[PDB]
Amino acid sequence: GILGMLHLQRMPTEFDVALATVFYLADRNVTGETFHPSGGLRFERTVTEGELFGKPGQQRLERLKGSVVYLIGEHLRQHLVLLARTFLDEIHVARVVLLTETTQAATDLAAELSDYEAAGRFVVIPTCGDIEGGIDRAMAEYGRPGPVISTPFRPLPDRALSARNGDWSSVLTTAEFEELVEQQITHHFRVARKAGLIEGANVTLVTPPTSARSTSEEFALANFVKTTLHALTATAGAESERTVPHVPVNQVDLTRRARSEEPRTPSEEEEELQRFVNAVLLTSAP
Amino acid sequence: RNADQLEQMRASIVREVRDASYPDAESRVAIFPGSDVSDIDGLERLVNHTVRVFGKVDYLINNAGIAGAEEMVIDMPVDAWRHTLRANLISNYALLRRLAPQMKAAGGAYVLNVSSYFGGEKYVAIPYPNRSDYAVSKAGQRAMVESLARFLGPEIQINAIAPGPVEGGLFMRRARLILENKRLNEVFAALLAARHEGATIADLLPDLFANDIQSIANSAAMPAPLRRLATMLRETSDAGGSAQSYLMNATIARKLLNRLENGGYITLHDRRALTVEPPEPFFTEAQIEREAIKVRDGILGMLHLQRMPTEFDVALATVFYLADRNVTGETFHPSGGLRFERTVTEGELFGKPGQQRLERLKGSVVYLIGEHLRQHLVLLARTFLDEIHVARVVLLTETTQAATDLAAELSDYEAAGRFVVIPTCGDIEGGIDRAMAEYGRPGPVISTPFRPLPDRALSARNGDWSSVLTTAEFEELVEQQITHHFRVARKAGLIEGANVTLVTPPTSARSTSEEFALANFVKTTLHALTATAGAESERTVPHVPVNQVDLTRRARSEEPRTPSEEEEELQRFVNAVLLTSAPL
Amino acid sequence: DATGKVILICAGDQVDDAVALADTLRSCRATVVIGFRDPRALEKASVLLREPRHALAADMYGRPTMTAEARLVRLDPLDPRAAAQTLEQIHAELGAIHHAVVLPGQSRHAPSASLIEVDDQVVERFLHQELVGTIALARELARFWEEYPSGSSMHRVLFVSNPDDQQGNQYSHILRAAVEQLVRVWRHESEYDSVNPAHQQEGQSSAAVWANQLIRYVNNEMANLDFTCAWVAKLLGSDRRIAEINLYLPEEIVGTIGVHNPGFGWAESLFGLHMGKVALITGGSAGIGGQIGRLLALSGAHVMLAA
Repeated sequence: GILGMLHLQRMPTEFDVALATVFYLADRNVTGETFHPSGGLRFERTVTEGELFGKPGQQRLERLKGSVVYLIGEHLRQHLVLLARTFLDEIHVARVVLLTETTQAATDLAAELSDYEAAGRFVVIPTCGDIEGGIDRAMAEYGRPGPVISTPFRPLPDRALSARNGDWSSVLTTAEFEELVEQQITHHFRVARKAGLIEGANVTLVTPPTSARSTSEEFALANFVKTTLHALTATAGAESERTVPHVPVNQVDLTRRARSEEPRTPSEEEEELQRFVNAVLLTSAP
Repeated sequence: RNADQLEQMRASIVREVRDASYPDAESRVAIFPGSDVSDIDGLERLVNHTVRVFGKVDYLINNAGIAGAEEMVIDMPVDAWRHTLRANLISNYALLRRLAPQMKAAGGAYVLNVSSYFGGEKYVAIPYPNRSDYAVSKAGQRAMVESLARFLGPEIQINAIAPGPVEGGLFMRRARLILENKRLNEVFAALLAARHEGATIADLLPDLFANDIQSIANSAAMPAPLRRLATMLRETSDAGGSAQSYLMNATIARKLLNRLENGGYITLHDRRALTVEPPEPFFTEAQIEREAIKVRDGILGMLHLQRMPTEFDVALATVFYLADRNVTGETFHPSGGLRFERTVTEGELFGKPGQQRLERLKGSVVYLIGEHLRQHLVLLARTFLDEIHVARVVLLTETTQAATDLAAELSDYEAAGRFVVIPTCGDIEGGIDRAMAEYGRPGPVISTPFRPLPDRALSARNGDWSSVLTTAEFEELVEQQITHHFRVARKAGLIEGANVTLVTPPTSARSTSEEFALANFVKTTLHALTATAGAESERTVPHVPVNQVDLTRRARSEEPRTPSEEEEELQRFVNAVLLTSAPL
Repeated sequence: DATGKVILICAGDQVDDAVALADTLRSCRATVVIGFRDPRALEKASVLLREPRHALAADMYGRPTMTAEARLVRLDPLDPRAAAQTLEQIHAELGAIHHAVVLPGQSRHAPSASLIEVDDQVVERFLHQELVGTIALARELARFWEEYPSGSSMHRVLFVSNPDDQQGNQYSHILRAAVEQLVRVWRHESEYDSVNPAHQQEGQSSAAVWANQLIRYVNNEMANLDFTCAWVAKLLGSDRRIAEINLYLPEEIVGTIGVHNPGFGWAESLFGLHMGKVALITGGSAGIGGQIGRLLALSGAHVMLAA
């Protein structure tokens, strides 16, 4: 299987890669780039970056009527409340499940979504960091996960709001980076693994923070989270087709790599939100 | 190309290598005076001389370079574009093909295609305005590598090099050029705005070229936009230059008139020279210096290390890279790291015609070409007329026989002039001029190629070099699959409301592996061309958005499975075309 | 560099030393012609060279080269009219020959390390086949060079001496004294005769000769048969004109300058790159990181291996 993807049909040894790395170490004119000491492989790429224009397909729209959809998250309050409104009005979903990791946000979301209290579709539960237990209870309540909606409970830490400084006192430290990795990368893996365990629980990972170059030490932060979720979905996607259970893993990101991207327009981001609601209603399940 | 410079550098290099303690007999180096690279037939003499003095060829460095005429796409003449492409792209394959049969028996072969980082990078076509040819011909130099590494085989290696801004001219010529283009821009915008509301250039041209802004402002017998432009020039512009009193120059006059001629704004027999010659100080040096500082700072702000590399560093990195025996078909970056505003290929971005959007271009004129994919064209015509109810459709055809075949194929949309056909005989200019004269002025032009792929083999070992794709075929492929797109886009660039949409052939069904490399070549080269053109068409007063669309690698992925199931691609083609043809 | 050059090794019964010299010269991508003085030694040399150890040429970086294999001829210095015939035969086979490494006749010139106990039984063989033999070979080569003038660099004739096993090398001393002068007087005569129009008109223009010696009987170590190969291959394949006749190895190799070169030119190129810098490596005990640490320490930096 290997050595059949090599153009020269010759496997390099450790000496060649070590020599190339040592010779590259003395460039003194490059930074922020990936080197390739010895590689001519043919795997190409089954996954590449794409975009979306909108206009959801009508054929793949009514097939989700009378189904069950699982969504998590609390930080994007308006996004979720509208999501529920769209899922109940146009999607006409039979059951909507919402996961919350604290009680104050649970009460706030209940107050926000009391418009559907008479229907009783929306369900809010005070979960905690044990996200595995929470989803297990969510599925034990009724049904099984379907169009799993991935959403970080809290936005990226960026607690110190600095990737570098001049005094080295108010910069993102090791503890905050560990928290960021545990909440923005490991959390997605935990949710997806559970989603994969339930066959048909197609999980769609999303990168809510649309950080822009205008936000210093935040744009590239958005860039890294995107790239890491890309890596996660890439490998996971390979294991889902050959294995009996069918759980397509999709990653949708809104923090476009367009430098400032959208400008600071007050009350003129509803179009970007509508683009998001379109992106989430697409993909996932038909 | 020159002799004295080559002699001096050979003297220096031979002195350096003599100090390097080699058994030198002045045989390690050689010269070839007048080895111009823009002529193809003269390369064989160079190859024969090389294999006579030395014996063979092992390292081939394709470093011939041509900056180009250095103007915008919408300004270039075809001859300059052809010269740039021939002296920059085709000259690589010419030598490569002439040396490959002997190269195979060597085993230590290496081909280096020195490119420019501003040409592009894999999966991202970075822009580089005002140097379109220098981007197309530098993207091609790595598209060839990526498409040929697999087939060249184990004995031969092939890579590329992409150095960005390298320096230890001050952009004075560049400053003068950007100022002049700015001039062509506001003048062209003025006339456009004037002709936009009940005016014609016919009566506007005689007093226009008088280069008397005072007279223009005082007379007031002319449309407002040029008067406001003259007033703005009177206020803002510097007072220490002829521009303060005169408007045109010996260059921005003929070029601008030509722009209008090419765009169809001004008919023939309406061209004259300048009655008044503005004095020597047309532009105050201070402006040149300020533009030079601005350009420099804008260029230097993209570096991460806040400094520029020198030729020595990139040469050293390339020379150390040449010793790698395990890398093929990859682009190296000898000294890089920069901030760019680039674009990334979507790879079949999802999208459909959204309701309440359509019928915008209803009762309008649409533009298409092609003779290779007849069923595709007829399908487009049917989908354009059944739903949109287009007022006029123009489909130019390379040959008259295909025109008659198309007429018989449709045979039902006639008697109204909607289904109008016309021969081309390889002259796009004649057909487009007839279209601009008798037919309307369609916006969404489509660069559908007239002829199919070369459909031949390019991989073989020593002793079998007859059926291989030779330099003649390669030149034909470049002319019909790259230069054709440039010609169509540039000639349709100078149109108000144009929606140029480049389309590369979706190859065919049951395709071999050899012809799955020319496709990638076309992909990359057209990507660079459309990126540069779209970047240029944003600043340019008129904005003609160019959008490239290809249907290759779309569920095919070199996997042969095509029993019926044509309706998928039939619907995908119209979905994509209608989606990219309708902005907003 | 010896790509377009042909090196003929004037060997003798010394199969091991001559074959080692042939390997170290073929490592410089050059064809060789190994001529053996005494009979009954050609077949042993052929059997030894058949093995892939000496039948494959690899350059100083460790990369194999497809250089021409080692030819084998029979030469009889003491016997004229046959050595000249073989010289003209190898001329017709290949062309002119310019590099001639001249080794002595026998390994040990006598079984006993003495000079006065003998009664003219083996010293006659010595003085007749290893001094005269050398003189005959020198003229055999001089005639090939002058009878057939060839415009090129100066002619190179090394005169490697025998190694030491025990009781020193009294005979090596004798040959050395005879050689230094032969090289000295010759070099002079040759350079003087390269400008005279009288001898220049004979055929085409000829070239001068520059010869040396590479005494080894003073160093008794394990790398003296690899140091000697380095010095023979450096005075032939390069443009370095020694102004002194006799060259001598150091009484201690690692003692003065210990360098080990198993074809490791990469580590020589990676010298002093990252000098005076401290590096911290993670898992640098086995694998890619270990090799990076190895090459960085060889570069000059400071490393801190942790696993």
